[PDB]
Amino acid sequence: TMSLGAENSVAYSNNSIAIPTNFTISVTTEILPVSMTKTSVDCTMYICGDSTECSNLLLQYGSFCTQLKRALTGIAVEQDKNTQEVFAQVKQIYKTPPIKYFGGFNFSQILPDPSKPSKRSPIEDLLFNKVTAQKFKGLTVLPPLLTDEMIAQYTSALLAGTITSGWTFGAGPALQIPFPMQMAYRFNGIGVTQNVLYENQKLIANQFNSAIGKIQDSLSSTPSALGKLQDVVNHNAQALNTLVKQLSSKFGAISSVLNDIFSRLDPPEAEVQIDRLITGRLQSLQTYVTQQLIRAAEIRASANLAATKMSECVLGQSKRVDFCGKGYHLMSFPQSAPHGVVFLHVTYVPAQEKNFTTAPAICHDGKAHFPREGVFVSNGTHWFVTQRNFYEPQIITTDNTFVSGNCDVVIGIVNNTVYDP
Amino acid sequence: SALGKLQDVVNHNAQALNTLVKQLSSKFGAISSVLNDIFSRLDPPEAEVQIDRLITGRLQSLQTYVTQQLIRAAEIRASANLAATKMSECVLGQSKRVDFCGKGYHLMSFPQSAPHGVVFLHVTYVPAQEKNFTTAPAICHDGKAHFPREGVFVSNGTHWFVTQRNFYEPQIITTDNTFVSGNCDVVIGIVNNTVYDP
Amino acid sequence: GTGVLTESNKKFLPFQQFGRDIADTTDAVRDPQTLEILDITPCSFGGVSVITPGTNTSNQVAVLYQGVNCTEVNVFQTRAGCLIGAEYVNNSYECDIPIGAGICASYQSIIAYTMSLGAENSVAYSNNSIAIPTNFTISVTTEILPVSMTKTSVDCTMYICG
Amino acid sequence: GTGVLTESNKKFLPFQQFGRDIADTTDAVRDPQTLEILDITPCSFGGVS
Ligand SMILES: *[C@@H]1O[C@H](CO)[C@@H](O[C@@H]2O[C@H](CO)[C@@H](O)[C@H](O)[C@H]2NC(C)=O)[C@H](O)[C@H]1NC(C)=O
Ligand SMILES: *[C@@H]1O[C@H](CO)[C@@H](O[C@@H]2O[C@H](CO)[C@@H](O)[C@H](O)[C@H]2NC(C)=O)[C@H](O)[C@H]1NC(C)=O
Ligand SMILES: *[C@@H]1O[C@H](CO)[C@@H](O[C@@H]2O[C@H](CO)[C@@H](O)[C@H](O)[C@H]2NC(C)=O)[C@H](O)[C@H]1NC(C)=O
Ligand SMILES: *[C@@H]1O[C@H](CO)[C@@H](O[C@@H]2O[C@H](CO)[C@@H](O)[C@H](O)[C@H]2NC(C)=O)[C@H](O)[C@H]1NC(C)=O
Ligand SMILES: *[C@@H]1O[C@H](CO)[C@@H](O[C@@H]2O[C@H](CO)[C@@H](O)[C@H](O)[C@H]2NC(C)=O)[C@H](O)[C@H]1NC(C)=O
Ligand SMILES: *[C@@H]1O[C@H](CO)[C@@H](O[C@@H]2O[C@H](CO)[C@@H](O)[C@H](O)[C@H]2NC(C)=O)[C@H](O)[C@H]1NC(C)=O
Ligand SMILES: *[C@@H]1O[C@H](CO)[C@@H](O[C@@H]2O[C@H](CO)[C@@H](O)[C@H](O)[C@H]2NC(C)=O)[C@H](O)[C@H]1NC(C)=O
Ligand SMILES: *[C@@H]1O[C@H](CO)[C@@H](O[C@@H]2O[C@H](CO)[C@@H](O)[C@H](O)[C@H]2NC(C)=O)[C@H](O)[C@H]1NC(C)=O
Ligand SMILES: *[C@@H]1O[C@H](CO)[C@@H](O[C@@H]2O[C@H](CO)[C@@H](O)[C@H](O)[C@H]2NC(C)=O)[C@H](O)[C@H]1NC(C)=O
Ligand SMILES: *[C@@H]1O[C@H](CO)[C@@H](O)[C@H](O)[C@H]1NC(C)=O
Ligand SMILES: *[C@@H]1O[C@H](CO)[C@@H](O)[C@H](O)[C@H]1NC(C)=O
Ligand SMILES: *[C@@H]1O[C@H](CO)[C@@H](O)[C@H](O)[C@H]1NC(C)=O
Ligand SMILES: *[C@@H]1O[C@H](CO)[C@@H](O)[C@H](O)[C@H]1NC(C)=O
Repeated sequence: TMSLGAENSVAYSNNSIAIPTNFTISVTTEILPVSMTKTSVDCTMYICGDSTECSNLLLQYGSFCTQLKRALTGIAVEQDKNTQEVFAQVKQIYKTPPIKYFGGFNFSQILPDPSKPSKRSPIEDLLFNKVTAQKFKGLTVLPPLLTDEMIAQYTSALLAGTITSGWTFGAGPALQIPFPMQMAYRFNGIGVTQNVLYENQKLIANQFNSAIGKIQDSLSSTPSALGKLQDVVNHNAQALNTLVKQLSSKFGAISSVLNDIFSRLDPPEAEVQIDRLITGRLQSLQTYVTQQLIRAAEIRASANLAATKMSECVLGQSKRVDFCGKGYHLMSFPQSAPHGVVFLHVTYVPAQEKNFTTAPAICHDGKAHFPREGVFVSNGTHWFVTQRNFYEPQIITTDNTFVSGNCDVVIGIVNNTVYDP
Repeated sequence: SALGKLQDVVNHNAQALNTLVKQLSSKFGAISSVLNDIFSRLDPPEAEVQIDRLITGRLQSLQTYVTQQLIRAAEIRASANLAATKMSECVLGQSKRVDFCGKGYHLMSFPQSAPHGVVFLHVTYVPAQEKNFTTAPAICHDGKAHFPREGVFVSNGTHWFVTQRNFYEPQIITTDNTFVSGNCDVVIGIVNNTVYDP
Repeated sequence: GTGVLTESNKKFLPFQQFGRDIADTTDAVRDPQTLEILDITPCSFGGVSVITPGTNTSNQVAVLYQGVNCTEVNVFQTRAGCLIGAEYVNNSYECDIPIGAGICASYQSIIAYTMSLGAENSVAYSNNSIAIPTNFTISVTTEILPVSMTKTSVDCTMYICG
Repeated sequence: GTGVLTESNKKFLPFQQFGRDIADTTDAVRDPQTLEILDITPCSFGGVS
């Protein structure tokens, strides 16, 4: 019987709180397919081949070939529209500065490598390596409009923009900002003050570098991490293969070769036999097209989700919970992949929590003092006020508290002095 | 070409319906495509199979049309759900999601009706005329490090000011708009300066 | 049959006469006159598409054969196929008519070019410099979204029968 | 065929006899006598709810 999870009862009481005293910078991945392979079929040559009176008989059925070709063309252009929507989000190609010092942060594992002939970042190269015949039946694969070089260039431009200019380049002109200051801004976004970053910058840089290395190793050593893209490839390949094997079926006819039937019988029943064969092949092709349409709709939904993720988690900071990775979102970096995109979500995670005794307000001289932004805590003898997401005890004064009424209405108010500077 | 999507909806429906009506004049391997001529030409024993195959073909065409309509309806329903979310989040309020309600910082949007659709006018705030400055993370003063409360420290070359991030409006650095946290020995990049006490 | 017969490296056993493939089609065969091995490859084929600038501007067109090396068919060889009627240009503009594999075609005669990815830019990043706007611009944009399609109904007897 | 016959302004050429719609069904016809031009319109029909 499968285990639901590890049992964990948390100690809840009406005057106890827990405040983290440390954190951990965590990096996660998220693989999303964007586009599937564009295929085109040759109806006249798949259905019949080299027989011309076969085409003459086919012409009497109607314009099924026209409808099939129109549907396939619509899917093919939809794939390119998906790629444009996801990736072509910046109209200017930014470049990283020649010097690669960003206050200790190490971005070599995601920035393009000039040594590689393809100018791809090491993680992009690993992703390409981790993801992997002749059909004369009339089934052809159209090349994508955007080559992998151009997608890599878009990704590099986005990385340079989000490194040198923060999120400003996603809402107007790019404005340069030193990276530690951008990181402080991003902490200030999630309710942790700037001094927290500035006083332990090197520790955070080391944590970020180690997390990036761990992600690279985890992708290298785990073959099932890129499952979704491989599922896309496998689905298309198996669909084409089933379509190919559908040719070796008699469909109830006495034989399954055009020349054999043309040579063995007279027209009066050869016509009926070929009608049966062509009808069967037409139903097979129609089924293939319908499945292609459904799969294309699903892939389009996934591509729209990926475009939203790129707009929100990359070109800015997202307050939505779990949308851009577990924990408090700091920033994310995109990486390209075959028929997909990979996000590296950098996030803030509290750790090393500590229990405390808390009170809703402080009664002093018949007045009730509430915290402006922090929370009242006490190690057991003295009271302090600290921000919620980090332990930074501060003396309770009249500048970090505000007065609201007397101390006769609040439930749980406690007695203490409030220092006045 | 601004209104391409609605016209595409209209064109898709019209062309699908026209394909359905034109397919009605297809032989489907018959001697004739008019059921009346079939009825005035052959014995019922073979008129039966003639009509059978003709009717089966027409029914298959109608089934294909219905399936295409279902797929298009699902796509349009997805678009309509997106439009409802956009209305609720950009019109009935202000959205902080990037690029959801237009390029730039969103202020407000106004809806407009359209044939088989809706049109949004996203009003947005866009910065311009940027100016470079020299910045520092904190200010050291009497052994104390001062950080901005909501602003950012900038310098035009000789004096230091604190200003809001998205607009240039310099102010004198006082203890009102800055807060102290530790000494000025641990932070990297701190700069000496005075802090006016009101 | 119809195809191109080439010398084959296949080496099937003396009792073995024909050769099939995945799709159950004879792709290898042995000459009755002289016991040698041949491969059957279908003659070169592909789809053809027309690059038109619109009849309201000109009647010139550019023909794009798909997936054929045009030594076997103002001529340009792309990854998608061989393009005839348009000349390659070293410059780069935005994509007007997409061909494929990063090639786009436009009318100015008809020209084919590598699409310009974007206006190149480099921002001056340094570790003690910041840029702050001094002015703003109120911008208004549009967004068109379809909501509902046309409600349709059919009459089974009126359509299937007459 | 079944329908309602109305006077038509369609200008048949002297050799033309019938009239076809998009679906290749007779729409306008010329009566054998009086050599007149007519339209064929199906009788009223619709759904019931
Ligand atoms: C803070 O104190 C509370 C209670 O004083 C701790 O809750 C107990 O933790 C121990 C540790 O294993 C458990 O065995 C007890 O069952 C908990 N109490 C209850 C009522 O469940 C809490 O763990 C302390 N915080 C930290 C971080 O240690
Ligand atoms: C917060 O946690 C970090 C690690 O998560 C602590 O840093 C470690 O400190 C010990 C002792 O100083 C070193 O041996 C380790 O090498 C450090 N880790 C890293 C990754 O550098 C840090 O000390 C914690 N802070 C507090 C206040 O407890
Ligand atoms: C940033 O990270 C890269 C990659 O980890 C570091 O490159 C390493 O450099 C050392 C010595 O220079 C070599 O022994 C390693 O083999 C390099 N790693 C790889 C994967 O080649 C680099 O030193 C780090 N720091 C900077 C400033 O780039
Ligand atoms: C709770 O915190 C206060 C403030 O740090 C502690 O009071 C100080 O404790 C240290 C260490 O014992 C002394 O050196 C200081 O003189 C104390 N300051 C004052 C004003 O008394 C207090 O001890 C802490 N409580 C507990 C139980 O650790
Ligand atoms: C907080 O301070 C107030 C006033 O100093 C305390 O109120 C007194 O409580 C005692 C004990 O019941 C009474 O005898 C006095 O008459 C009260 N005086 C006033 C002005 O209310 C209050 O008890 C203190 N809080 C706690 C928890 O003891
Ligand atoms: C930076 O800004 C300060 C504040 O405006 C400038 O200081 C003033 O400059 C004007 C014109 O030079 C003088 O009239 C004022 O008397 C100055 N005020 C003080 C308190 O000295 C400063 O000149 C600016 N620096 C540069 C390089 O333009
Ligand atoms: C910022 O100010 C502090 C204090 O005024 C300077 O620290 C002094 O530096 C000099 C030369 O480096 C030493 O001789 C003194 O002993 C230092 N005094 C103290 C109290 O630290 C510091 O150098 C200044 N920094 C800058 C960049 O101006
Ligand atoms: C603010 O100053 C910096 C440097 O003082 C400017 O950066 C230079 O801008 C020029 C403009 O053409 C470029 O040619 C240089 O290459 C830039 N320097 C570097 C190192 O790249 C910056 O442009 C100024 N800000 C504004 C708005 O003009
Ligand atoms: C911010 O930009 C606006 C326009 O984008 C500037 O307003 C213009 O000012 C000039 C000079 O006074 C006038 O000739 C124009 O007619 C104004 N434009 C409009 C639309 O009214 C404005 O001056 C800029 N801000 C600053 C501080 O210069
Ligand atoms: C606090 O909790 C204890 C036990 O959980 C309970 O007996 C007491 O009534 C509670 N008091 C308040 C003020 O919540
Ligand atoms: C086939 O017959 C010709 C004469 O007609 C002869 O020259 C040739 O050697 C024969 N081929 C073989 C393989 O025996
Ligand atoms: C800024 O970077 C330069 C090299 O790019 C370095 O010499 C300088 O020390 C850095 N400044 C700070 C404050 O780290
Ligand atoms: C010929 O047709 C016309 C049509 O109105 C009719 O009036 C006339 O009597 C017909 N002639 C004969 C001989 O029936």
